[PDB]
Amino acid sequence: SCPTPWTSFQSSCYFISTGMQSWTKSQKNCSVMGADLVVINTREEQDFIIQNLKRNSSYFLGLSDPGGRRHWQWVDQTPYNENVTFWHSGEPNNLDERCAIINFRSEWGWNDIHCHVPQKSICKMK
Amino acid sequence: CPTPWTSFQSSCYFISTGMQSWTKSQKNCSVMGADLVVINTREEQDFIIQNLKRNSSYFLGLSDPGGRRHWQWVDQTPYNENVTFWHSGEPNNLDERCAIINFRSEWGWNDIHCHVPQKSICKM
Repeated sequence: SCPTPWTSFQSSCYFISTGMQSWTKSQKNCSVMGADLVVINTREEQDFIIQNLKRNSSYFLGLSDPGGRRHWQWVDQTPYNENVTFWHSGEPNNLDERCAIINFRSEWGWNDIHCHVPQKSICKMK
Repeated sequence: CPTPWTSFQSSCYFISTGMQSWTKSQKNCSVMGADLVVINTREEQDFIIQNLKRNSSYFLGLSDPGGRRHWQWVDQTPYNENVTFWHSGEPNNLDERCAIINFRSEWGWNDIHCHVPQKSICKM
């Protein structure tokens, strides 16, 4: 028992978002409805979601890499300390963001993508 | 220290004038029973510099080996690698980067592609 267009599974209500938007905008869209981009915790959950998708479509999941700092490691395993470093002006290079989508291939699975391309999306709410 | 090497505190340093990739520079340091240089203090940086030529650029023992990205769920649910459903051969291998030390007209680190030939510094 969820709001009209939503579908229920166990503790959660699920929304399949028909519009195509960036990851951030898709997240904001779930947010106003009291939700988040979908978090998939179990195989049964994934299987439930698959039942609700169209094979001709591709959807942002609430799974991403916010980029920023690279995980610099010393070659022997000496821990890394941002204060004992001598990076030149405007250095190092930052790591680009990355977002995950789910779609149907040649079956159903996830894929990493640039965050700002528009995709459909899935909102989840307990 | 073996005569080609220079000494500082409890360590021996080797400046290697061949230009190779990071992996081979490390291989080269390793077969001498050493490693690409790991810099732990400001004073260890200062000493290494003394042994470098202003016209040269050198790999350090610092890198990002790439591999898998740091995927997070949006609500901060733990990313357990066991309940993922990535397509075969996805997600993309995150790329390797590697640090170098060189002189800008002072001394500092740049991050570059690991397969580019540079000189190197070994510490043992």
